[PDB]
Amino acid sequence: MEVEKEFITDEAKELLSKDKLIQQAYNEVKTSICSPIWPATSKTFTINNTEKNCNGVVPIKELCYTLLEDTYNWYREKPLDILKLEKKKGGPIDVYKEFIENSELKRVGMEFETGNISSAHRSMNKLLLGLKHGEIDLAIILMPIKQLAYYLTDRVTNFEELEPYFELTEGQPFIFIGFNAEAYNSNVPLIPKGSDGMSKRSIKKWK
Amino acid sequence: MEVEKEFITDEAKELLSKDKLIQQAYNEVKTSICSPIWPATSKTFTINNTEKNCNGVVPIKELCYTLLEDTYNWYREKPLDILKLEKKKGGPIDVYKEFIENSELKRVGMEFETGNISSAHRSMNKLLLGLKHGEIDLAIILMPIKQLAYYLTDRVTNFEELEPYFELTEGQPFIFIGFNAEAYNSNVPLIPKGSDGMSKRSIKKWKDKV
DNA sequence: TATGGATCCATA
DNA sequence: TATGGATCCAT
Ligand SMILES: [Ca+2]
Ligand SMILES: [Ca+2]
Repeated sequence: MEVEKEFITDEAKELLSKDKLIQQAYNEVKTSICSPIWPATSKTFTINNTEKNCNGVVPIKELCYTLLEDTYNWYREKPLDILKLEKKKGGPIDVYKEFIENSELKRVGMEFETGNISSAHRSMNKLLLGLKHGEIDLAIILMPIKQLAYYLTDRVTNFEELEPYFELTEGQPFIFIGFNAEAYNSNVPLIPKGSDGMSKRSIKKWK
Repeated sequence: MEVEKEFITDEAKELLSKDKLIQQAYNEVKTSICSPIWPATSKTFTINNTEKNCNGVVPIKELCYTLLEDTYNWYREKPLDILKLEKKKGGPIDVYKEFIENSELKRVGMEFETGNISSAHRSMNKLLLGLKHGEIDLAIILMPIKQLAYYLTDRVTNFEELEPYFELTEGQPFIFIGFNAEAYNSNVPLIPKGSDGMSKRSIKKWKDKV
C-alpha cells in the first residue's frame, strides 16, 4: 500500500523534526500502513476496479496490524483511562505504544480507519480526548483516499471527506495519513464482503 | 416524548439566562422534541418493547421536525460557509433558524441525531466548526436516551454513548438533549423500518428562503 | 467519486 | 451487556 495524502499539524511537525522517538514512531507507522498487499500472492496492493464499491474492506487492516504488533511491538485495542477508568464508557483505541529512552517518554495513539466515514470522527475525538487528558503525546489516523475508497464498501473513511475537520485538532500533535493501492485492475480477485448492515445477505426481520 | 437527560455547557447556560432569543429558541426545541407521540392517534409516545432493536427511527422525528418547520419557522439544510465555500466539502446542518429582535440576530444550529452513534460525532464536530467560525451562536443535538435506543435500530445515537465526548465542546455554547418515551408496551404497533417508515413529506429547505 | 444516514454485524 | 465495524439507502 502507499501513502498518497497526508496532513501533519504544526505541533506534530515540530516533534518529527526535533524528536528522534517521534521520528522512529512515525517511521514504524508508515512502514506498517504500506504493508497491506493484494492478493496474498502479490508484493503490492492492487485493487479490483470492476465496479464502484465492488470490494469489501475487512482484510485491508491485517498486515498493518501484524507489523505494528509482531515486529514493532505495538499494543492493540488500548483502553484510555479517561474512557474506561474515569467515565466508564466507550471502547479502546486501535493501537498505542510507548517510545522510551533515558528519562524521555513519548506515547503515541493511533487509529486505522476503514469503517464508515462517521466512525472516523469518533476516532478523531477519542484521540483528541486522549491528547487533552495527557495519555498520548501524538495521535495518528490512517485511512484510504477517495480514489481507493471508490472501489471499497460505500461510505467508508476517505481522507478527503474527513479533511474539512482536520482543523478541529489545532494546538495538538496530530497526523492524518491517506493510503492508496499501487495498481487498479480487474485482473485481481474482489476483496470479499461481509453480510453487515444493508447487505442483501443480512437478516432483515421487517418485510 | 420526554426530555430526560441534558447537558448544557456553561457558555450556553449563560446565554439561556441573559438572552431572551436564545431562551425562545430553547423553548421551541424543547416543545418540538416533546411533541412526538406513537400511535398517530395516541396522546403520548408509547414504544413497542417486544424485542431489542424492534423499531425504526425515522418516524420518531416527524412531529419534532414538522413543529419546528411549520409552527416555529426553522429551516432544514443550512450549509456552513466554512464547508460549502472555504473547504468546499461537507454537507449542511440538519435544522437552522435565525432569531431576530430589532438589531440582534441569533443563529441556532441543530442536529436531530437518530443515525449511528458515530454519525453523532460528525454532527457535534460540524456544529463545533460552525461555532468556531462564528456562523452560529448556539448548537443543539437531539438524541434518544439509552433505554429508548435499546428498542430502536441497533447502534443508534444515544445520550449516554455520546456523553464521554461532551467535554470536547468546551468554551463553546452547546446543548445536548436526551429524550425518552412515556411508556413501553407491546400493544402499540411497531415503528416501521426501511421505506415503510419514511415520510414523503416536503421539508422547509433553507435554500428556498427569503 | 456527494453526503447524512439507517441498519445489521461480529466479539465480548 | 456494550462498542467499534461494515454494508447499502435516499436525495
Ligand atoms: Ca478499534
Ligand atoms: Ca479502526
